[PDB]
Parts: sequence; C-alpha cells; structure tokens
Amino acid sequence: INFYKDSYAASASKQDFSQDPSKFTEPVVEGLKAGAPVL
Amino acid sequence: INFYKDSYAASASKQDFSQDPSKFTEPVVEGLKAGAPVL
Amino acid sequence: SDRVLQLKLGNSAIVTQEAANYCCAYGEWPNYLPDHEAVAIDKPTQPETATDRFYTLKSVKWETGSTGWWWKLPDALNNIGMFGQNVQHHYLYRSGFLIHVQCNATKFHQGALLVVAIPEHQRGAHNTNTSPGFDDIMKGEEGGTFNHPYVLDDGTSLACATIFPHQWINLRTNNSATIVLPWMNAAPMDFPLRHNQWTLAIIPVVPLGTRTTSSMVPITVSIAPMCCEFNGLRHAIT
Amino acid sequence: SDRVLQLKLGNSAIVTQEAANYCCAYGEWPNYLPDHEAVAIDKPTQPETATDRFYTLKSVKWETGSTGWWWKLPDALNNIGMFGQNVQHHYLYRSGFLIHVQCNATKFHQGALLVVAIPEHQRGAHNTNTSPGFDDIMKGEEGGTFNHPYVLDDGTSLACATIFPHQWINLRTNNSATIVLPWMNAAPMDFPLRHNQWTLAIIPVVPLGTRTTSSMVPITVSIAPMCCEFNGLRHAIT
Amino acid sequence: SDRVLQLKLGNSAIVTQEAANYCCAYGEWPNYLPDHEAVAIDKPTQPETATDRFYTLKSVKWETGSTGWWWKLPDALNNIGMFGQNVQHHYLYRSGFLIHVQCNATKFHQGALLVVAIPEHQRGAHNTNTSPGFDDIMKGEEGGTFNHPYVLDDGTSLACATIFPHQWINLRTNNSATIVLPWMNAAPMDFPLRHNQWTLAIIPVVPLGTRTTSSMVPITVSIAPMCCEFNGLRHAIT
Amino acid sequence: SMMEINNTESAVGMERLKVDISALTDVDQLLFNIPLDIQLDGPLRNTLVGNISRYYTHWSGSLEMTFMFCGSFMAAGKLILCYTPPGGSCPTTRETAML
Amino acid sequence: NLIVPSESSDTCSLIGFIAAKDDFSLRLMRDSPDIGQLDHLHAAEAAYQ
Amino acid sequence: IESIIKTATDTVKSEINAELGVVPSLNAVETGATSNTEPEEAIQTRTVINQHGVSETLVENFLSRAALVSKRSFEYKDHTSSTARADKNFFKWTINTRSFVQLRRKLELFTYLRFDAEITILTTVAVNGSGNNTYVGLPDLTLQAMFVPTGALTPEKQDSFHWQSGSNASVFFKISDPPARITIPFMCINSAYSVFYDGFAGFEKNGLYGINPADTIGNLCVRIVNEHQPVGFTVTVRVYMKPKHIKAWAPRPPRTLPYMSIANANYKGKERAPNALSAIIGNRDSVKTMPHNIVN
Ligand SMILES: Cc1cc(-c2noc(C(F)(F)F)n2)ccc1OCCCc1cc(C(=O)N(C)C)no1
Repeated sequence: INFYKDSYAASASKQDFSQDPSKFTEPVVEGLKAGAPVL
Repeated sequence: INFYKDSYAASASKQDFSQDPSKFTEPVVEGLKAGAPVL
Repeated sequence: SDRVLQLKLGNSAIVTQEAANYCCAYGEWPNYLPDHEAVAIDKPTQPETATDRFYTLKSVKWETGSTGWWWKLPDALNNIGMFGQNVQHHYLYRSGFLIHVQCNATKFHQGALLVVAIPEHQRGAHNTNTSPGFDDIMKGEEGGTFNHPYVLDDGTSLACATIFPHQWINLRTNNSATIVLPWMNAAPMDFPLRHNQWTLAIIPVVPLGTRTTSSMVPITVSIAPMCCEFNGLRHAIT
Repeated sequence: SDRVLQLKLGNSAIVTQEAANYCCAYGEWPNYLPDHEAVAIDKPTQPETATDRFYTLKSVKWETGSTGWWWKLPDALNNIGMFGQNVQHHYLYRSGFLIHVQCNATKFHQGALLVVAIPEHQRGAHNTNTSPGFDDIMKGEEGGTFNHPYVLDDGTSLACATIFPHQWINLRTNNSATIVLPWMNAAPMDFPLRHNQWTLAIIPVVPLGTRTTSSMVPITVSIAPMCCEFNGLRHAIT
Repeated sequence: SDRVLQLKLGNSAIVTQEAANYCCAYGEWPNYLPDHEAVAIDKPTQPETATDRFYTLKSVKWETGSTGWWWKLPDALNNIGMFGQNVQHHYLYRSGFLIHVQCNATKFHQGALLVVAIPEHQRGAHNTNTSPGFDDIMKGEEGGTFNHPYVLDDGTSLACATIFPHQWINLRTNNSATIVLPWMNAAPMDFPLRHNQWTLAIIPVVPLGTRTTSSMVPITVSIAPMCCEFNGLRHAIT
Repeated sequence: SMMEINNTESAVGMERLKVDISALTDVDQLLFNIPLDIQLDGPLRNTLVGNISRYYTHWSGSLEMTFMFCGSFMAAGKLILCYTPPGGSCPTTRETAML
Repeated sequence: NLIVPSESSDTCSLIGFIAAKDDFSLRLMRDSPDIGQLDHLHAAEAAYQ
Repeated sequence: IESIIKTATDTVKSEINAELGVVPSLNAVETGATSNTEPEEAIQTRTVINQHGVSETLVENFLSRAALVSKRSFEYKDHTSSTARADKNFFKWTINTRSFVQLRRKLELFTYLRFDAEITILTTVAVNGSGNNTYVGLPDLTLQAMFVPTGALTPEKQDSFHWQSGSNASVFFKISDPPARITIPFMCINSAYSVFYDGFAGFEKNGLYGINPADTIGNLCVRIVNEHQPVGFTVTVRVYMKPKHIKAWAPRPPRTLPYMSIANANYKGKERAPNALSAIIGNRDSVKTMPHNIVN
C-alpha cells in the first residue's frame, strides 16, 4: 500500500535473490576446474 | 485482510476438516469387520 | 488366523500361539529416512540384519504387589550387540522398533497387563521440586519400575494411557502383545545417548491371581530395531 | 597426472603429490561375493562406509639398521573401529584392502623401500624344527619385523619378491605407495581370527642415508577395507 | 600454463616464471568512462601508452621484524612520468591499475606475504582521538608501513582482509603477485591530489626465515595505470 | 578468512594467526586442535563466517577449513586433519582421531 | 614428520582458513555481541553544538 | 556467474574415488581464490534435498532495520537564566550515522551504500524533580522537526523566525501521537554514500580526513512549539533511521576494537583480550587445549 507520489517513499524491497559469490571467492582470470591441480 | 509480506503473519486457519480417528481407535494391522468376532 | 503369529527379523524369529492382533503405532510402519527429509549429508550406514533383529532383555517377575515396569528406548538397547556398537561409534541414529511382550500362565490364573508405548515419556518426581536426575532416568537394559503407575509417574492418568499405542495381555485371552513403533521424533535423527523417543510400560491393572499351586510368572520383553541407520562415525564413546 | 592421487573412502580421504602409480593386485579390483560363488546362506551384513574406510596404524621409525616391517591382514585391523566390532561379532568375514604407505624425506636423503603384499605369507622359524607359535604370528596392529628379510623369513628369496603385487618408495622419486588388494583365498569367506590372507611387508633394500642434519623419518601405513561383508552373527568373541 | 606470465603495456613488459594466477578485482577489467556515465562535458585526454605503462617504485627490504608496507593510489604515482604530469595539469583523473609485486628467495627460504588491494583504506590513529593528519596519509612514492597490521591500522582485522582482492606470495610456491584493479569510486572521476581510491598493502603474515647464509630480500612493486583519462585542463599545480 | 588458532598469551599480533610446527622425535604426535564453537570466543570468531553468523542465532550447512603450508620448498611432511562429530571428549591420540 | 634439510628453517608455519560452503544458511537476526559502548563516543556531543 | 539463489544448495550422493591426477581436496591459496573443494569430493555423501531459505541474509533484510542514531535530552522551561551551552527549548543535530555502534558496525561492513532512509522520531517527557520534586502530570506538547540542508541557516532560539520554514521540510507532531515518521531519499551527490573515505574534504591541507563531503546531509532542528510552562520538564528525543531500497558494494573486514570517535576510525582496544590491540580472540592455555572439552 503506497499512495505517495514519490517512488522512494515505498516500503522495502526484499525480492532480489540474485547472487554472484565468484566476485569474491574466485576473482581469477583463469577459472579453476574441479579436481585438477590449481598450480 | 493481510497486507503483510510474511505469510506467517496471516490470521488463523480454521478450515482443515480432515480426520483420521482410526490412527488412535484402530491401529491394528488386521482391520476388524462389523459383527464378526474379533478373536 | 489372528491368534497365531510369527515374526522373523535378521537371524531371529518369534512364534506365539495366543496373540490377539498386533498394533502399528498410529497406523504407521518403520522406514528409512527419505532424501527430502534428510539433514546430515554424510552417507549413513545401514547394518540391516546385524542390528534389525530381536534382542531379549532380562525377564521380570510378576508378583502380587508389582506396580509395573518400564524400559526407555533406545537406552535399553544401547549396549547390546551390533546395535550397541553402532550407537557407541556414531553421533546420530534413527530407527523404529518391533516390541514383543511375553507372559504366560495357566487357565486357572487371572490378571491383566497394559502394554503401552509412550512417546516422550518425560518422568516427574514425587513430592519434590527437584527434577529427576540422570540416574533416575537412564536405567539401561534393566529398566525401571513405576513409583505411582496410577498417574504414570508424570502427574497424568493411567486411565487415559490408552490414547497411546498399546495392547493388553489378559491372561484368560492371550499370552503376548506386539507393537510396531515408527521413528517418533521432532528431528529426523537424534543422539541416542541423551534422548529417548519411546518408553515401553507394562502395568498390572488387574493383579495376578490364582488358587492353584503358585509358580513364578515372568514377563519377558523382546525388542527388534527396524530400519536402523547411523551417521557421524567416530571413535567409541558409550 | 600419475604423481598426484586422491583416495576417498567413507569419511576418509588421502592425497599424495609424489606417487608413481598404484598397483591393482593381479589386475583385479575388490567386489562383493556373487550369488554363484556364495556358500553361507544367511543374509550378510555390508556396513559400507562404517568399515570401508582408511585406518592409520602406528608409525614406525626408519633407522640405519632397520631390517623391515610386516603387518598381517585382517589381523592388524581386527580390533579397530567398526571393522573390528563386525569381525568380533561374526564368524565369517570377507573383504579386499586398499593399502597406502607413506614415507617422506628431503631431496638430500636416499633410500628405497620395497612395499609388497604377500598372499598367504606362511612364516618359518630360524635354526629350529619347531613351527612358529601363535604369539610369533599374531601381532595385531603393532605388526612385526623381519628377522631375515634376505629370505623373507620363510626360506625363499627377497630378490624374487617382485613376483607379488608390489611398489617401491624410492626417496628421490616418490613418497608413497598404493596397492589395491582383492579377496585372496581358497574359500569364499573365512574366519578372521585364525587365518590371514595378506601380509604387507616393507623392506629397506637400500638403507636410509644422508649427510644433512638428521631427522626422524617415519613410515606410516593406512589400510582401508573394501567391500566388507560378514556372516554368522553371534556374541562378541575377540 | 598458470605459473608463467608476461604483461605488456605501452613500452614496458614484465615476465615472471613463478606466478600462481592473477586476480581481477571483483571479476572486473578496467575500461574508459562510458557516455551514459560521464559527468564532465569537456573532451577528455587519453594519453594511452604515455601513461598506461609499468612504473617501478623503490624496493623495500624484507626483514625479520618487518610489519608490512602500503602505498596509496594514485598518490604514489602522482609525480612519476607522464602520468604525474597529466595528474598535475588536470583537475580530474580516472584510471584502473595493474599491480605486479615481486619477491624472490631461495628454496631454503620461507615466508608468506599477503598482497591485498584495499578500496578506500581510511586509516585510523592509535590511542588518540585526533584523526590522522595530511602527512600521515599522503606519503607518495615512498609509501608507508603498518603500525599495527594485525588490525590493518584501522581497528578492523587482518584475518578478514581476504574479503578484498588479494594474492599471496608464498616463497615455496611463487615469487610474484598480480592484481588488476578497475576504477573503484562513488563518482565517475575524482581529484587525484585529495582522494585515494586504492591502497596496496603487503603484510608478512609468515616472517622471512632461513638457515642458509643470509641475503638482502627486497620486495618490488610495479604499477601500470590502465585506461587513464583526464579532464579539466589548467596550469600545473602538483 | 584466517582463523586465530594460536590464541595463546605468548602470541602477539599476527603471531596468533599462524601455527608453528617443528620436527618431532616421537611418532603420531598431536600438533593442535581447534574448538568449533562460533558463539564462544575462539579461533573461528574473528572470521568472515564467524562475524557475519554472530548477527544470527541459528545456522546450518557445511564448513571448509583450508591450511596453507608456508615452509621452505625443501621442507617435507605429511599431516592428518580430523573432524570428530560430537558426543565425547576431543581425541588426544591419532589412532582415535583417525576414526 | 616434518623433515627439512640443515639450511632450511627447522620450524615451519601453517595458516588456517575457514569458510562456509554454499549449503550454509542463517536465521533469526540478533544484535552482534562483538561490539558495544558504555558511553558516548568522542566528538558525538559536538554534533549538537 | 550470476544466478538466482533462494535456498541452500542440495547435496548429491557420492561413491568411492581413486583417480590418478585428480586431487579435489588440494588447493592453491596463493592465487587468492577460496577453496573449491566440495563435500561430495572430500567424503562419501548421501542425497539431500535442502529446503533451507536464504532470504533472512539478504542485504536489504540485514540492513533495513530501524536503529537508534540520535538521542538528545533538553530542559523544557523558562531559560532566561540559562547558560549559552544549554539547549533552550530546542536543539540542533548535525546528522551522522556514527554515534551508536550497533548501526555503525553493520554499515561499515560495506565500502559503498545506496539507500533511502526512513526516519522515526520518538519523544518522551518527565517532570523535573530538582527542587520542584512534585508531580502534576505530563503535558501533551507539540514539537517541530525541521530539516536544514547545507548552506541553510539554522534557528538560534526557540522562537526564531527561521522556524517559519518557507521551503524547509518541517514535521509537527504531538507527544501523544504515534512517533512521527518521514522518508528521506538518497540525497548523495554521488551514486552511493562513501562509508569509508580515504581522502580529504578540501583543496587545502587542513580539511578533515575520512569524511567525504559528497555525503554531507545537514542539520536536524527540533524545538518545542509550546511556550514554556510555569514548571520545568525534561524532554528526550530519540531519532531512528531505517535504510531501505539498499544497494551495497565491496564488503569489508568487520570492526574488532572498540570505537573511539565518530570522526575517525581511531583504535585503542581493550586492556586485555578479547578485542585487545595485541589479542582479538580470548586466550587459551595452549594450541592443544580444548576450552569446553566434554568429559563424560
Ligand atoms: C536522520 C535524518 C533525519 C532527517 C529529518 N528529520 O526531520 C526531518 C523533517 F524536517 F523533514 F521533518 N528530516 C533527515 C535526514 C536524516 O538522515 C539522512 C540519512 C542518510 C545517510 C547518509 C549516510 C552515509 O553517509 N553513509 C551510509 C556512508 N548514512 O545515512
């Protein structure tokens, strides 16, 4: 229920379930493969 | 009337009329028949 | 057709010729934990015949002043056979039970035993504010006896104990009771050394009586775990 | 590609970065007993991850005058974990083994260990007509040492021991040896407390040597039973 | 395939034979400011090879009691080559960075350096309510040293610094670390003389150690600005 | 993120973030153990997982521990890392921990 | 065992790291016990001056 | 790779592995990548269908909570003989999110934040007992909260003509009403607030360090509209802020040592562990000591 004219008055938005953990867990140019030695 | 975002905020649910009294009145492997002696 | 019964599990078998029927607690049968209900991610061990078999506990004597007996599960079986070893070597266990209670006398004898499996039989103490201690609850294979069976040692009523899965051993009618217990817990698995899902209670509502020459009248309990699985392998703890 | 290896069984895993290959005894892999070869008619128990896992024995020290070490199977594992419990509670057992021997040193160290699995390593006694006694043969987890590795403590030759499934740990080349043993017996199953199918022998054909500052150089054995099954359940005997 | 790497920018090139990989901060690559994100309306100057090239700073010595080093960007490069001249003659700048940290020793040496690029590394002062002054923050090409690397000189934790783009130089493994930094700012462009977007921190989590004859072990930093652009041309200010 | 395994009075600053291991003259020796309680003040508390989790009350799922050996290239050795599900005392011998 | 030559350091260090896998989840937000204050921070009063 | 995640990942059952050249449990921390070892590769697993939700750890949920940001008490009375430092029936507050540690620490888990702010103002009153330790009841007063942006003049007295608020947004609310509430939009001159700012705010060298001038908000001015009564009261105003429509970037190591100032990240640490400058974690006797070992 938002009858205000300015969009930023709306209630919270808790529906953004997009994730990309690789930005922090695997920020390497060469992606690593499962099982194969990294080095 | 439920304008809350979390489903558990809703009012009570009093529409579950399903019953199975045999779970407590007749929990025997061999069902008993009407009139016929049990033993 | 309903008085003779044979139960075969693993390398053990039991035959009775004076059964009434047998009870499946809440109309359910034991089963293994399904994938859509599992929590522990390690591969469980399922010993099958090694643990899913009848274990016979020590018999007890039915006397005139007997108040009744109880055994807590899985506590009573936690040190018996391969079931005990698996329990001791694993953090988590899960299983149903098949309970067979045996008591025979003569046609000149009378008496009635209520055989009831109480889920989560949390015991209370009499005339004190102190909660029951560890030694009061965990009796193991020997089990315990009811202090006040009239109130089920918990401030409730014996008369209403029939709401629980139960049979009767009425001496003039039958000489055995059989109850099949599914896994009964709020969690899919549990630590077997600190929580007991089921309590087996045998209470002589009608005392043993006769006018023929008296003989020892024992009551014998045989319990077979069913669909046992164990998770979280480590060193033995017991 | 052939120097790095990871072995995962049950809840145990082993990684080596200095392997050569691994040996499958006689080009075979362990398996369960098939119906067309079974003898015992009772349903076997197959604990799977509870017993099919790596057990690490006590390490031994590689010294200058070391003659070698041996462990007999399943004797060495007969009192360890759930494998030991199942062995103690059953008359018959059957299983393969996965053996991983570990020994590392520096690039300034030299030495060569022959790691050989001897089927039916019947030991002989030196300079006597009396056969070896029970205490001479059954050493359990601690194992034994070779009196005369030159003749394999049995009047044969060490030089011809390569006819048996084996690897070498040559310190300049590799730091681990892996051997996979199938069930090796004249009978489909056996009594684990009186017969040993395999003997693991580690013999320092080339002694440990270095001119750098000396350190303790242990040898460690990890053995994982594979495809374990047990028949003839009874009370524990050990 | 992942241990050898060559980086070529402008008239400069770097080769390493002991790399692990290289890190692209938050999985991003530097780029020029797009039209749909620009603010300044004057035509920017894009020197390309004149500024997008490797600049090598003064080496630092890795000692036993070293606490660590840091350099703030673009402050460290603000007086070097054509990058410095463009920074001095323009009110606004924008660029990424390519960071290559070099440290080699012998196979008898040990030590581990954490190489982390901290966005907006606002420093705190120890045991005082006074904020750090201009001279404490703006060190230029010489950089600074950590007073308390354990808390990153800001009351946070070094243990959690891995949340930032980082590599390690573990002497037994690799002798170089490479990090590619995109433009990291709340605004599309910034005044290079008053704000530092990135801080490069090199912290010896594991101290340098050896028992061989000791030698000077320097750490060398080479930084190449990428996709440099400048707006608001005027007289030199520096 | 790094665990503070060496949380002992003798360790100062980042010394608490590494565990020293030396050559031993006895076999199968214990080197260190790690309490697994995030709520209590232990080696896991000041980590990304620990810090974020302590804003919550319930947790589930697997954890992973990674150890980097920072000895010289010439150093060699083999270690066994064991996780013991709860129920008993922390194992003090290898033959028990390896179960 | 740890075995090193005479020229290498006889003491070597390990660094232990921990993280959750993508099967991890949390519930029931609460105030973290890792931070607290018993008084106003310095310069907080100056905001009202 | 970006994906939609609503529940924790499922587990797939796994079998024995003995494969040359494959070592999933080995990793190279030096690359900066977190270990990719899966449970199915380290141990033998079962199949598990995981139904555990992950919504409560959403950044929006994590940060969108009303938290105290300002608490000011002032005397409501005749201020004819009051000192110059006394709040004479009104106060002004330079808005900041650094005064109360619970919200500050959570905000400082990120480098950049973009959000709108829901502002809730809660007012309580108490009769002054100093000398006049008699209770007559609590008056239902009217208060005015005026938002004074950068460059605007702030009121200097309770009856200042600046309170006419020709263009300033003002909210008039009563103590008996539910707490006043308004939403302030994301008003930064940049695309996001700079939670941390490694720079100086001015073109000279004497500017403040660690505060981005782009994030300057302004002043909140609160007065009692009612003229003073014959007796004195103490009025306490609490301001709560709840971020919403949140975007966050570049997470950071959490604050460990206690905060010292709202103007900087200066640190001292506790006298002894835990959270001491030289020992963040509490000590144990040795690395082989289990602090809470279970015995029997
Ligand atoms: C608390 C408050 C109160 C009012 C107000 N009270 O009354 C009125 C009136 F007059 F209309 F009635 N307006 C206005 C704005 C307020 O704060 C804005 C929060 C924004 C922000 C920036 C940062 C930051 O710098 N970060 C995250 C690095 N944090 O939060």
